[PDB]
Amino acid sequence: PHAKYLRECLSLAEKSPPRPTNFRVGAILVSRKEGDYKTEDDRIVSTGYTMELAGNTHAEQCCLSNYAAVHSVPEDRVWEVLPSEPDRKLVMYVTMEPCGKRLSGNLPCVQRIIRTRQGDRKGIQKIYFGVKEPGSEGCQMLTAAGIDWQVVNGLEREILEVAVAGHENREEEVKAALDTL
Ligand SMILES: [Zn+2]
Repeated sequence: PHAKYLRECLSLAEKSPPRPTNFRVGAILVSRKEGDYKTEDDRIVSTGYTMELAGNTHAEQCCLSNYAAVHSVPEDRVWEVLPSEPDRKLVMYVTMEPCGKRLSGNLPCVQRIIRTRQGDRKGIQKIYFGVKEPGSEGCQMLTAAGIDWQVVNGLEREILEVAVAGHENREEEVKAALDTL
């Protein structure tokens, strides 16, 4: 089921405008029953893709921002309105490892994820992703804050090719990232 979710994330990423500099990524926020869950019981809470929303926005950021907007709060307050049911957990699928730093200085996605766990709200408890960030790691920052994560293998070339489609060095870029496997 995790690979199926990442393929849906890939479809979202394909809506991203290809830019010579951005990484085209898709993200899906899922509410899942604790225990031996049936995917049929999964609920899609929100979705996002790179630059879906005005400005220099990441997939995970748009995912949270879309939900925030529907609930009449800014994204930095999305933790207040996300579901926090006793029998369910929030997990986020994203094609690429969430960023731990952004060159622009904007708040990194790992921090947007971590800050969903505030007050009595459980927040996002696990991230599934398909490729590590190509090129302090986001995954280490998630661990340090108690956010679980898991790499879902098998889709690396496809995720990377979509992500760097707008780049001029895109063939060398994918080959380098696949070499790190
Ligand atoms: Zn990011």
